[PDB]
Amino acid sequence: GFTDFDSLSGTSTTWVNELGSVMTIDVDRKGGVTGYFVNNAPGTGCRGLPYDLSGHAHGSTIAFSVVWSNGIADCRSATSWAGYARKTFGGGVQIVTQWSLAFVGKAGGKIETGQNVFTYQAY
Amino acid sequence: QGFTDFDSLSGTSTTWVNELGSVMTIDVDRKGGVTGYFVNNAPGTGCRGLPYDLSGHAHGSTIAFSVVWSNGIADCRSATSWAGYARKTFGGGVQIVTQWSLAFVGKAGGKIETGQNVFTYQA
Repeated sequence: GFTDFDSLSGTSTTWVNELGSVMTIDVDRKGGVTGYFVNNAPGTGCRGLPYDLSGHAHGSTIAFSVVWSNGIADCRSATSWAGYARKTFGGGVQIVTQWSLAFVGKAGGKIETGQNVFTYQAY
Repeated sequence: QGFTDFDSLSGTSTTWVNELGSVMTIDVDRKGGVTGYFVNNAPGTGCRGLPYDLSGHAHGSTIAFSVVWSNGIADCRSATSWAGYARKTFGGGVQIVTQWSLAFVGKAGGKIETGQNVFTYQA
């Protein structure tokens, strides 16, 4: 059924990345993305709490952002993802993303990049 | 006191310009939700000179935001996400030191490019 992100308009979906961190997103009729990110990555801060997520999806690309502060736990960090839709020959749907990370540690501000692959959960 | 944190910007629109001459004007909600617009000026790029919606999240000294390059006027079939930290400047100014990813989908499907931008606050 999935053609591109225009297929998510009006839907509520859960996605998991390769370290078992979970994004639950509502995509509105115009491709506006709202929802929650839960960090489960071992040896990271701010685990197991929902963090507000916001972004936008259009055609075959998507981008979304979290700041790691929610009034419960603050990890002095922010993450954003930019990505594209990938159809597996298995049948399923993935978002291939590159994340950008900014944080303030003991040596002040730092920026990092890496990959995350999100797999649609058919709940 | 100059810049203290992003939260304190809630209620005042702020304009920022990066080293490519791209400009964004952002509005911060009470929870640190970020909305506003981005005008791209990057040499060689499409979707230059008109506003694109931006969304994101900010708290303390970190921010993450993204833009999908489609505004009902020109669609570049791409999305950029930034994450950055606040750097205070001699004389009471502030910059956002960012890492970015651009996801674009052409004939070969999706590809990712990355780089750095530094945004300067213009009072």
